[PDB]
Amino acid sequence: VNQNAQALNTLVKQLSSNFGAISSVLNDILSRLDPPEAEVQIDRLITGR
Amino acid sequence: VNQNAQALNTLVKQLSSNFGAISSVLNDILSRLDPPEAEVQIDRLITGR
Amino acid sequence: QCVNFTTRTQLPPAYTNSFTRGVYYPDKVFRSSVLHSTQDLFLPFFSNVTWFHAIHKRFANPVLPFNDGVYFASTEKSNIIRGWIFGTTLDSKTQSLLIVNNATNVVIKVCEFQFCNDPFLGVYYHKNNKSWMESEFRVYSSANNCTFEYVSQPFLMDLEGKQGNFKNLREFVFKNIDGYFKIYSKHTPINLVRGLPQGFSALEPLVDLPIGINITRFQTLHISSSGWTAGAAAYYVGYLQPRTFLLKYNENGTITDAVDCALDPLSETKCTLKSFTVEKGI
Amino acid sequence: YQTSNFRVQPTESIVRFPNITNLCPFGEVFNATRFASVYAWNRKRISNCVADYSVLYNSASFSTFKCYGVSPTKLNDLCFTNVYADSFVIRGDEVRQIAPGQTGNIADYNYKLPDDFTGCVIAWNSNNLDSKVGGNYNYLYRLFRKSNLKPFERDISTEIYQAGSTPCNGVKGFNCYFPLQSYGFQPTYGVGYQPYRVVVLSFELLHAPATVCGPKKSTNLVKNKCVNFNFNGLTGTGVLTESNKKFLPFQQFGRDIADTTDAVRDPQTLEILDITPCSFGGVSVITPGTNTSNQ
Amino acid sequence: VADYSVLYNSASFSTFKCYGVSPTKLNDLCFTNVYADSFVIRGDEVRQIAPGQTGNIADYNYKLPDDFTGCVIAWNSNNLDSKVGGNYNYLYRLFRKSNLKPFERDISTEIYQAGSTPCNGVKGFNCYFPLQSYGFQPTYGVGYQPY
Amino acid sequence: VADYSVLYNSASFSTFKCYGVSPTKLNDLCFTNVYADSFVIRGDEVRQI
Repeated sequence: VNQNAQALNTLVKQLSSNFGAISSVLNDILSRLDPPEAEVQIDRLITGR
Repeated sequence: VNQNAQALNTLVKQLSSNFGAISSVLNDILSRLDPPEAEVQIDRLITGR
Repeated sequence: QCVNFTTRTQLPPAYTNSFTRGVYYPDKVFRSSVLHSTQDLFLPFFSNVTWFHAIHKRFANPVLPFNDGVYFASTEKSNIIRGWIFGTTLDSKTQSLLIVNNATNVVIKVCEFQFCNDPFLGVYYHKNNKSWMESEFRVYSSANNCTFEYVSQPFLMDLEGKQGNFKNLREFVFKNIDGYFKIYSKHTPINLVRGLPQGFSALEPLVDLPIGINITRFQTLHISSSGWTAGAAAYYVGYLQPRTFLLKYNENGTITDAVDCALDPLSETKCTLKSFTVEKGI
Repeated sequence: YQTSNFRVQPTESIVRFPNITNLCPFGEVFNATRFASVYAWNRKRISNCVADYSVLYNSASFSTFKCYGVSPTKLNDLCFTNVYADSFVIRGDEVRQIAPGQTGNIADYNYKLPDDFTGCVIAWNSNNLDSKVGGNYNYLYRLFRKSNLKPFERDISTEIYQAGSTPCNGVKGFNCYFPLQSYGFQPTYGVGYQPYRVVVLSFELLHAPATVCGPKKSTNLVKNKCVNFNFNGLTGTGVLTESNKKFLPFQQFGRDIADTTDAVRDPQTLEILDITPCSFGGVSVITPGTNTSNQ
Repeated sequence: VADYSVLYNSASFSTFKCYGVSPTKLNDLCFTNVYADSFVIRGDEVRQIAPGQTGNIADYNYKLPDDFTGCVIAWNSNNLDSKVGGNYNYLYRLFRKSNLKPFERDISTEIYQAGSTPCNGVKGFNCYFPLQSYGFQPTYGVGYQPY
Repeated sequence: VADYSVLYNSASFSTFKCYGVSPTKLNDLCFTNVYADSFVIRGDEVRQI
């Protein structure tokens, strides 16, 4: 049970890491840059997640 | 038998995915861009496959 | 001419049922005996479309938005509908797109059109050697300041009157993606008394027009002053929405079945497993 | 032990396209007397794969070359459907505003290139031709508009509309202004105010047939072997056989479940050829121990 | 709740190059403080300005932050601030030991290290004077015009 | 191999002027060939070069 809890906790906590982007929240990146410069950073989030 | 059949159908769908590139079929990419500009789309295809 | 009909009444946008309508070839790739799931601007199955008709002292020709995409379906014996009026302001103020199919070719002109209050044409003294040829053109007296002109290829359409069951069906899909006009067309014979026939069919593309003008509204012209009337005709107006269909291609490449993913919860399972047979389960 | 993968290499190369009807006007439109404004741009649809290989000004003949993908010299083996020549005149500092999906004054308010644009952006210095004494008021530009324009959308309206946040109800007045403006081109100042006629070529890749390819035409067909074929711009290696595949008259080629080339049609005559890759497989080596025998 | 009663922002000046959303659409967005900034660069340094990008003025003098959604308002000062023989009033650092991060500035005009060997302040010891001045000539092109 | 330290860092000459490259960047930079053009001119003709 502790190993399952630690696995789920790691799985959620990994969402806060930036993975090479400016920030971890997708709404701040989609709310600032235009879509053509934006596809490289979302693709970096996609490959990492 | 269904899991083995379903596994090969997974490979066919992966062959059809674009993986963030211009087109999922490689022959239009090798036949269009020169090798230095083409290497950007090819590294995406190799790591994804 | 200036005043309208005393019996003219605007009907409300009544709704009817549309079953298998709205399935077309989404792209130009040919495929055989596979199941492809695509995303494009579509007409949802089992949706509500406007219900209009004409019978033997009511004429309704309103203005509707072209915004989210449209679907036109006309069931007519003598092919009353020649074409449509496209544009933002739909008048001489701004540019307006006019497409006309005269049963020879498809005439496309963008000009400044002086608008007559009652557009129509006429055929007089048909008693001997009918032939249904065009006689007088009363819609527009003059045209100028033309920014675009196009003439399409010669086509085949039968304007001759017939007897018996409905001999013609015209199915057209009109949409604009990033300034690219995508026109889809289907013509098939049916056996029908009243209503819509039970069946399934797919629509083929017609022309690709790189015009690129913003069109927020559209109009319909009817061609068959108080003594003149409009004949019996029917047309349907659908609304396109960006949905996802699962298409079933047969051995000949035609679309023999279509499953809308978000339509029903059984079809949600059909779209998750990518098959037309869903094994039992949650 | 598994070592290498045996593969049959293609012996020959078959590139098959019909006879040349006519040739595209690339330099005839370059010699035109005058172009339209930035918002009024003239478009000419002239199809097929190959325009003209004899006269090519694409190499260091003009003022400014900003290209994407490949240059016109490398376009001879690539077959495309539509060719749209767009003509408009800009100034020197607005060359930087032409690029797919990027903003700007002329990008947002006049014309922005779509993300599907594969062509080259061609500019030429008109100061020895289009320039006039005291400024050229013939060309126009729309500096202000009520809303942003999507890629490939044209607004030719020259009338007086809302400029700022307060509508003035048509005719000029009530602290509004006339949206359209004109260029001030003067021959004696620097590059930023120098006119550049911009001709851009927008490409769309579809399945429609091209009737003209290269100086060579027939290259007689050889079937039942793996060869390098280029048909409508698709280069691959496979066996050309006849099949029962039924294609619609306007559909040139099909694809399989792997989203790869399945069957193609002859652009020259009426035929349907199925592409089946030539047989290959692995090589297994049955050998004893090194201390026993080398067989 | 920036003052909407008095608005001079509509076509009162020479030219408007805007990005993102207009001041008219800022009513649907919520900001705390709004600073109106004013500065002068040359014509050649206009093209080096791009959102979150590199350049000669970007990694050396000042780089604009990634958060700017507003309009860039400009007026033509070439007939006022520019002078014959160069304008020595404004100063700039053309060279710096390292590239700047986004939204970072160094305004110091004093004498510092030029090359790879520090000369310890005041000019000498086979170093050169880091600071440079504008060479603005009214008879040349757009690149030398103040904006 | 040419030693530019006694030619520059020693400050034994009257003056020097550089074009396109800093005098301190020549230690980590260099090109394929180096030439030396020797000629005698007057003082008023130094600015003409």
